[PDB]
Order: sequence, then structure tokens, then C-alpha cells
Amino acid sequence: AQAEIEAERKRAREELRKQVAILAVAGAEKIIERSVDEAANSDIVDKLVAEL
Amino acid sequence: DLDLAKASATDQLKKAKAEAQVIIEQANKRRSQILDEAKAEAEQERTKIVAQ
Repeated sequence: AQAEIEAERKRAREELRKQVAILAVAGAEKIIERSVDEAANSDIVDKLVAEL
Repeated sequence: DLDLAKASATDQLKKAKAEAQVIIEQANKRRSQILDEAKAEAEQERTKIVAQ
């Protein structure tokens, strides 16, 4: 019965990590869509051309 | 007299031969039961610890 619980600790830990990890990117999307609306775009488009 | 004593001992000997079977063939189903009860004991124990 012990390995049967060890597996469950691993599985619950992973279950939680999944949710945190997707909510992170959802939050980054909205935050990014609030803050690049300015001339900040001109930097991005100029950044790759120096490496393009 | 001898013939009669021999028949009387003979039937008793049949009964000895048969009850040597009855005792241990009861003991064998009991040997089974003693362990198959432990199966239930430990299975419920495992399930209880896992539930806890």
C-alpha cells in the first residue's frame, strides 16, 4: 500500500503543476496585450532585423 | 472366538483408516481458510491505509 500512495503524491503534484503552468501563460497573454499597444512595437520589429 | 475377535478388530481398523482421512482433510480446508481469511484482513488493511 505504500508505493500506491507514493504514485498518488507524484500524480497530484503534477496535476497541480499543470494548472499553474497554463494560468501563467494565460496571464502573460493578457498582460502582453495591455502593454505593447505603444511605440514598444517599433522596438520589437527593429530587434529581429539586426539579426534577421 | 479368534474369528470373531479378528472381525471386530478389522472393522475398527477400517474406522481408523477412514478417520485418519477425516481429520486431516478437515485440517486442510481449515489450513486454506486460515490463510484466505488473512487475505481479507490484509486487503482491508491496505484499502484502509490507502483511503486514509
